[PDB]
Amino acid sequence: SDLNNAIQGILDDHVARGVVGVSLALCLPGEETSLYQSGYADKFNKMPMTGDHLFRIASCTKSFIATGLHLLVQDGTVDLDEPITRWFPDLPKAAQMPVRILLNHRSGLPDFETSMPMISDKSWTAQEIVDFSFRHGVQKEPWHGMEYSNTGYVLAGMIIAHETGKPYSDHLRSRIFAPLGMKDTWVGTHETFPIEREARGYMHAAADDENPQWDVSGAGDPVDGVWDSTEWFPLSGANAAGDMVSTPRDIVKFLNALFDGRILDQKRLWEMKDNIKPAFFPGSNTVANGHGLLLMRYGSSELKGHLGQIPGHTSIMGRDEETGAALMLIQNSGAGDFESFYLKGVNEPVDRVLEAIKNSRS
Ligand SMILES: N[C@@H](Cc1ccccc1)C(=O)O
Ligand SMILES: [Ba+2]
Ligand SMILES: [Ba+2]
Ligand SMILES: [Ba+2]
Ligand SMILES: [Ba+2]
Repeated sequence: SDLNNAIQGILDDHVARGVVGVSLALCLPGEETSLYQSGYADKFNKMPMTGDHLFRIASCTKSFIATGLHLLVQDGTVDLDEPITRWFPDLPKAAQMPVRILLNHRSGLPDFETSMPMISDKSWTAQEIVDFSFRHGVQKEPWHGMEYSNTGYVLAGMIIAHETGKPYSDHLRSRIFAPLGMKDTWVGTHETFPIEREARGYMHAAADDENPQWDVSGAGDPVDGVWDSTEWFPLSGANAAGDMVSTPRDIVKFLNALFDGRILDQKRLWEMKDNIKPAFFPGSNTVANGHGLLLMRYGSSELKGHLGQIPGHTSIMGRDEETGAALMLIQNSGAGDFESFYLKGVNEPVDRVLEAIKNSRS
């Protein structure tokens, strides 16, 4: 179709801007999921990007962790409004933190990401990350305002572990991946995924990478303007805040089932996508968030989903609630600065795709 050529062109043009490669899973109303790729999964071996290449989806992990927690609220063992002192009695301010505050980025919890070395071989535990956050981060008052929190989801992950007697991956696998037949999806803290299948991730030496968000000391020298950042950071360091590996195809399966009421009951789905307040994420299109989903605005269209940034893999997932269109776009190019083209520019082909869908629909 014409939409097919228009979408493929949008991807080609984005790769031609300097992006190494891009993989898209798009699902439209009345149609099967269609996959598109452009550019490379491996820059130096010139291996074409396929719809089978795996990516680190970074904080899109957070939508699955929120889902995991909402499922436990349904099981009846967790209450969104109960104080987390039940699980973390000695966590400062825990009494002023209901369970939901872990999911909505208004907890005021000290964060770890800006302090955590991206280049290491260090294995992390959940508690260790929490300790590291209170050591190096700044705590604000619960409900102070919106400030993106990774710590919140590490704590959510620990509630899941406590309430299920097992790693959070087992709960996510048994309750989300298996039922949906998501065969190309792993939780990197607790599970081994096959690296040979993973698209390589590239960090760009770029002029607009002025204020890097990560400690990337020890990168060594760039080859051909890039670093192969794929195995820089051990996923245990992101834990429940961003440790998942998946394909666009697998992600779009999840989005469809979530929004089609096939995972969470109506009330918990509503908590996730509809019980919203204003939200900000630097460089992004984010305008609001619920309890596990960001609302991201693209002109006259909006995605309910998430963004992901982990060295070299830059992802956008979401459902457009108006048209029923679901998507996951992941490029294997990135940088450190939130406002760098290689990070914030991922929003450009997403914007263009949504206006191409909209144009074929008029
Ligand atoms: N902050 C990243 C996820 C992440 C958390 C912690 C460490 C590394 C990566 C994101 O929003 O996608
Ligand atoms: Ba600087
Ligand atoms: Ba390493
Ligand atoms: Ba509109
Ligand atoms: Ba038209």
